Amino acid sequence: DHTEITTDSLLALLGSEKVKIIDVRSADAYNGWRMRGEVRGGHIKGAKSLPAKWLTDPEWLNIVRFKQIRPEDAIVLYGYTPEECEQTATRFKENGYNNVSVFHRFHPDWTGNDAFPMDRLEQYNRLVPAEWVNGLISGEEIPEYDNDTFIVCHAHYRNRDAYLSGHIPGATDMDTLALESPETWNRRTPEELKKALEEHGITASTTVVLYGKFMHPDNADEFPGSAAGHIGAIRLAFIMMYAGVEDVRVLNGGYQSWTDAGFAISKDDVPKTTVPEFGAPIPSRPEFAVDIDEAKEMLQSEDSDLVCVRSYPEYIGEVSGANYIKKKGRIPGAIFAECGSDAYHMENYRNHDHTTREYHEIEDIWAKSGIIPKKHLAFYCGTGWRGSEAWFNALLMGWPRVSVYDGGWFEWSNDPENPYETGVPK
Ligand SMILES: C[N+](C)(C)[C@@H](Cc1c[nH]c(=S)[nH]1)C(=O)O
Ligand SMILES: [Cl-]
Ligand SMILES: [Cl-]
Ligand SMILES: [Cl-]
Ligand SMILES: [Mg+2]
Ligand SMILES: [Mg+2]
Repeated sequence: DHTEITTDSLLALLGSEKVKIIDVRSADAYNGWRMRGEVRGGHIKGAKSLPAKWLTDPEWLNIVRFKQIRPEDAIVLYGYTPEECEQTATRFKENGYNNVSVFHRFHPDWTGNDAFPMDRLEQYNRLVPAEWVNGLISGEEIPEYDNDTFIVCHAHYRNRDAYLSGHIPGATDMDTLALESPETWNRRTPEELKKALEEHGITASTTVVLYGKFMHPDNADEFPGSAAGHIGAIRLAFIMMYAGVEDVRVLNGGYQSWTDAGFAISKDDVPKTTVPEFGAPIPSRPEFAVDIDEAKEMLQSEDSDLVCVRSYPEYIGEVSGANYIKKKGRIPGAIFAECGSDAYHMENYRNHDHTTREYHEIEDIWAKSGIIPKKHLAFYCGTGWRGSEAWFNALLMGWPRVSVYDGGWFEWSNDPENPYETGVPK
């Protein structure tokens, strides 16, 4: 049996540093999705996200410690129901956490009274849960959807087997080579983008739902990006939003979220349904893309910064990151925001199930380095993949001036006239 905490007691503890309020619902509900039809979505202000889904992860206890949840803390759990928290509460006590309570009245008591403060990811509806995609493809009535034309796009890099081995029913595949050039690894020209989108069946008023499949990329392989399909999906989300597709969504966690939800997959090679006209000028959102001239200006500007989203070995010039990148080093003056272990993983921006990391954690880490929304930020990496996923996260927070410096280290280091640093920074 677990101690219950009351709505009155919890309100009195919202500012306490020894209390940890923990939301055990899905990360999508935490971000704002009204998964039970609640009028106010999101989480209790100050709450951390610890989906009960993660209880089967053998590294669950390390996830808790990585989140700085300590046995000395007073732990308060809540879900859609107090029964959601039963297994989480037991797990905490089994591991030395002795001050554990459950808040039974989150929904509808906390959600249904405007005096109880809540928080949410400001643009959460661009990061969709698997159930929303399911309702969309099934024709059901879904929230955050007022359109009549949609397309589910399975993204991959020169690896149609990632799609053919299993995809969301009805979805078509988009190779990333369709929207970015193998010469520069930058977005293609507007004329090419228009034709590529028309040929995949996408207009500017189509709701595009992008996802990819994670297939454990290996640095030994000639094309590790063929296994990092959901980064590629978010890369294509960047390019489509830059081009002018008004409603682009990303399935949170990619393909794993679809199968984790127990939904049926397909292996059909769905043929494309061309559309004659994209229906808008390209690019409609040029401010999302930054090129090297503007990137050099942003380095000299106080109002702006470049944000290096690469690994630490790349940052110190120990490796180039990719086998087509010649020079090792970093762009001087950029702010480091370590992506993860290498050029094809995003561990610092992702949970183990590949859903986006708790956005408050991304926010506080970014703020510790002066990465803040009042600036104009251009995220970049090797060629713009990882920078797109970083950019997308900031966009989801409603940050007003965030861009991707497309050329990245590849374009920067290809010009020997450009300066660069190496080694551990002094
Ligand atoms: C598809 N791509 C443009 C050829 C890149 C994408 C990428 C991911 N990480 C880095 S660096 N580049 C790759 O797969 O290396
Ligand atoms: Cl729903
Ligand atoms: Cl390969
Ligand atoms: Cl991925
Ligand atoms: Mg607290
Ligand atoms: Mg690029």
